[PDB]
Amino acid sequence: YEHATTMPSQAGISYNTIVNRAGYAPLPISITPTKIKLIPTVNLEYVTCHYKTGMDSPAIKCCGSQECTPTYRPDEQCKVFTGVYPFMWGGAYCFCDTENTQVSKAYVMKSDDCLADHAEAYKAHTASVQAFLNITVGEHSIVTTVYVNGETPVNFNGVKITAGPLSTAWTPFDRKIVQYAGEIYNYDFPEYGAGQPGAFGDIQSRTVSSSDLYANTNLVLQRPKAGAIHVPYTQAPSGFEQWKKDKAPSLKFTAPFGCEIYTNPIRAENCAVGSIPLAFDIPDALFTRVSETPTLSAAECTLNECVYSSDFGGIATVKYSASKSGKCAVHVPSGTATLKEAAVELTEQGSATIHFSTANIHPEFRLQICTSYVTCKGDCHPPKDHIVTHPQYHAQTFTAA
Amino acid sequence: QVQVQESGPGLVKPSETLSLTCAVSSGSINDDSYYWTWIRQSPGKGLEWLGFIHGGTGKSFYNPSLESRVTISKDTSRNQFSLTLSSVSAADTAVYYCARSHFCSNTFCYGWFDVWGPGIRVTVSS
Amino acid sequence: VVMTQTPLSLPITPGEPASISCRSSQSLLHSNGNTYLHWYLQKPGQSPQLLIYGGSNRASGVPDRFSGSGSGTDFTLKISKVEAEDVGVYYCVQAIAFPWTFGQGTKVEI
Amino acid sequence: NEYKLTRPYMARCIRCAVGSCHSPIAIEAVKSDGHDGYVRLQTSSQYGLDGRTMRYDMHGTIKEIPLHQVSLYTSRPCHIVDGHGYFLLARCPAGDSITMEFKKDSVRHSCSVPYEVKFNPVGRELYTHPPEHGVEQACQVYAHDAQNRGAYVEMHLPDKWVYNSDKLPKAAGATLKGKLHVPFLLADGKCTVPLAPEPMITFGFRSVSLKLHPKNPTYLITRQLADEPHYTHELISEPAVRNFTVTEKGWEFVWGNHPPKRFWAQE
Amino acid sequence: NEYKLTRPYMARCIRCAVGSCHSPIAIEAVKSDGHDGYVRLQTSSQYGLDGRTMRYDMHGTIKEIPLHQVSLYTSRPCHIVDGHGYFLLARCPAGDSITMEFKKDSVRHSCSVPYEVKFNPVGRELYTHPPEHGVEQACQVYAHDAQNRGAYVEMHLPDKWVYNSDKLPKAAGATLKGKLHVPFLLADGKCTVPLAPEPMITFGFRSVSLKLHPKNPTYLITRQLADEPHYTHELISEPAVRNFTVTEKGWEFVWGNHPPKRFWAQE
Repeated sequence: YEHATTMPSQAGISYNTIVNRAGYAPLPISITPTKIKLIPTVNLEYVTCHYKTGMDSPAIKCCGSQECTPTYRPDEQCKVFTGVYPFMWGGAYCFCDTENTQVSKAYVMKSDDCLADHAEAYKAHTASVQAFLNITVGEHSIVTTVYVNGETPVNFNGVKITAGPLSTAWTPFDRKIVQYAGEIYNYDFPEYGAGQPGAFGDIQSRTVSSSDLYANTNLVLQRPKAGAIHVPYTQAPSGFEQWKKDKAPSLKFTAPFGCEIYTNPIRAENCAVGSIPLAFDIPDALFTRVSETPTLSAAECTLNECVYSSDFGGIATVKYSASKSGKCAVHVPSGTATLKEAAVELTEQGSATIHFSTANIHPEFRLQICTSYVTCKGDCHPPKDHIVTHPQYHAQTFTAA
Repeated sequence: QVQVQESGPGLVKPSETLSLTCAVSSGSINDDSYYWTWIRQSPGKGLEWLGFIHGGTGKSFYNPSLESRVTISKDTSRNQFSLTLSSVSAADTAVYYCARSHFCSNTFCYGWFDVWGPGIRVTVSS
Repeated sequence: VVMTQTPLSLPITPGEPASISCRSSQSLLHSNGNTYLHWYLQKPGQSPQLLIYGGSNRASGVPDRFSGSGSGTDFTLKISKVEAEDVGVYYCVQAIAFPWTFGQGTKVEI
Repeated sequence: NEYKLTRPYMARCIRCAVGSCHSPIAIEAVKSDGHDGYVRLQTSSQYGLDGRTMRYDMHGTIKEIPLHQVSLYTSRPCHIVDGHGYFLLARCPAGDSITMEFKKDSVRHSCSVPYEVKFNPVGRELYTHPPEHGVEQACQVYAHDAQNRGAYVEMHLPDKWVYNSDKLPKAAGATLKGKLHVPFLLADGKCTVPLAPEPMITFGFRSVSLKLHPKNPTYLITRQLADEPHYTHELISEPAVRNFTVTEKGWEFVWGNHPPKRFWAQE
Repeated sequence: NEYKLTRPYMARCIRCAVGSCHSPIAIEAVKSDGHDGYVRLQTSSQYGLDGRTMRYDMHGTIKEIPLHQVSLYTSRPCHIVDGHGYFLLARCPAGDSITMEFKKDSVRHSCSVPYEVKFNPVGRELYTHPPEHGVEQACQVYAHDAQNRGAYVEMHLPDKWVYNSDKLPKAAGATLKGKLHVPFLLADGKCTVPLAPEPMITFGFRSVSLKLHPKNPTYLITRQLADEPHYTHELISEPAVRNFTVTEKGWEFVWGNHPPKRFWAQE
């Protein structure tokens, strides 16, 4: 038999529904999401890290005349200077006053530490939503992982369960993502070949172990001073450092719907948003009729102690006289309450207690045992602590008074 | 996975400060959960334990019989591992080995040592 | 601390089980529920590899042709079916109190 | 091998303790980008075994001092952890210079260099000296392995090899070049980050009140668990009272290196 | 006794010139809450007469250096003043740490600890190093007398006594306790505080104009002498020109460590 229910995407919380056929006995379905994931499709664009201004040595000639050999290093500058290494007692041990010639060459390579201090730039799309469930469909216990694309079913003991789609189509992960030290940031990183100096992207390798990097670091070879041999250069500060010391906080500290962002398997776990639909196909075997269950019993409910808190405040008490001393399903078809359990155990001619939650000052909720519609009614005292750490176990309609 | 070799001289003259070493070939000495040991074998005596030391938080542990004259040390700069035995004797002619210990997530790593090096013979002779 | 291994040697022809015993001075059981015992296999020309620790715990890259057990001080290493490559020496080994003393060595050959 | 194959050079320093000179302890490179104050230096000396000493060059004759007579400082002193090849590893605080010096049997020799050693604390309690005890987080620290992880630097024959420095020219006989490993790489690990005092949390109707008494500048990160995050991110050094509104949806609270706490109201 | 019965110990310091280890020169306590830079330290090593020496614990054996080889530094070097027991009195400036160190034959020993040494200037001219000359106010500085004043700290046998430290555990045989005195308590006295330059005071119709030319940050405290005081507190470093209104009810002010001056207007 088929059933089309809806589950608020919110981990840690149970969902106790029932399947009640017009002639056969009920079936409690307790499904509890332990984790609910949100995994984007990540496509690499480039990587980045600090730079290291490599400095090929001076090529000096005394009373000389040099020429630059064009090399193709990243941001390969090159120049020739005249006059700067004047006489003996002038560093280069040259004889001359002018027409001594230096050739300087400075390139920009990636740091020696770029294997384990580097940011990864990413383009995201196409969230492949996913989840972990703890499931009980007719006295079973399963810890299955589930995709909530509506084409990938699971099967336990004859049942077929299919979850999704349309989990509100939301993502926190913007189109442009940066990964660094486990933290994820929504930065508008420039493409491979548009990176400017003093910004994230001054060094751009396609991979961390590619053969070519792009360096736009604003390097300008300068003129040396006598006294000793050297190669000067004015260069910009790295944009890695500057993004680092001025970045905003991470997406784990700026995400809405309470998302928890995680690592290289980029994912937003536990986003309290949307509702995942569940579609069932239950067989008739684990669907037994009444003849092995207790039945109508002249039951009467009372609401002993009610508080309209976020948690299981209320206690209901049902006084019955039933045939068999066994098990019954329990449920409230309305959103006027939410019960802890799905399985009550009726004795022969006793009473039974039911811990539940609710949000109304005047509850009147159609409580159910195996086939009966008992009706609890009462009043609810207000609560004792108006900040808690246990989230909502009810529905919150406009039903205060 | 983690090869180990051993070095040091042979015929050390009696009544002197003997010394040996041992390298960690393709492996970590500065790691926790592994301790490094020194073990000798004398002819007809059977094997014998001397001492060890932990990699990280490297404080040593010796045998009280020759604690007066045994010393184990370490050099992270070379990833090497050492032994210095003062005031040698005649019966100390033995084969010296150095050993690694298993990942000590349990109290079974005590004594439960693993990948070795070949060995170094030491004949305190003239 | 002192520990005796029995017998000194053990001749055998293959296709049979075997059993070797070790008597330790003090009870090698510990208050934390652990029998500290190790059994080293020494082949000819190599350093001691292992078969059975903990009194009854096998090693990782070991065949299933072994077992062991014991109580407090009287411990037994049992072999199931001896092969040709089992020739060497067995060492009983102790670790609960310094020194980490080892066994005298039971020589095994066909 | 390095120490049995290479040779150190003399090179230009700004301040050789009396203006400039050609210094045996020239500083080619300084790296202070790791977290907890480790710096890596690339000198014009070598550090070998014969047992950790410093071999330097002085007018052809190659010299030798121990490593304990060497002394380097930025704004306070430092503590040499290790030396290997041309490179050196230390524990230095922040300053606008690195200086190094030793003393033979006469006037001292030194070299200073403007490189901004930067203390880069770990976590959300900005500190200046690292803590006795605390929680433990990821930290990339200039490691103590002198083993070849993949980095390299170039060098050449001019009898012995010498670094391809910007403070020395290039011969014309033959560029017999070669590459030697950069030790003291930046590796992962676990470092002990501090733990601020427990925040005082006074409730109220859809309101949290936060009395905070920090030992050091601690970041505070608060947001909501709703469609509109409202993320507040402030550095706090003085004692403070910060009040926030907390709906039935949620309100997340992160004080320093503590874990995240969550609160939501009820009628 | 006095004392001849105690023993030093080894203990955890964060930093010991190679990472962490057990240190002879740990720092259990630092107190820096006096006025003119005095700090008291409490270590894992003793100070006595056999002349002023330092008996430290090391791997069972007991050692002895003098107290001219010891060196402690926070951000600038310190100058030890005295030592007694496990305690030490110094003149240290402000920093964010206390390091301490020395050197036997070849090894250097160190211990650094994060404590916020602070220079708490006396008076109303916030200085950093005290002046050559000035007026004399009331100060409390960690004194040099080592007599028994009333302060005590605990210790015990495990042959010799040992401090009841957080970094040593407790014995189970017998808790034979006792108490020993802390010298160098914070006592009163008279200290020399700088005197700012003379303020220039131009007159005007029911007004005063103060031209102020300070050498260092200084408090200007003005009030009216009437039912509505209007107290103006300011810290002043730049040369300033502040104009105040002055009635027949009166107006007084205070410039740094000067006395209060009362001005009164008329028609």
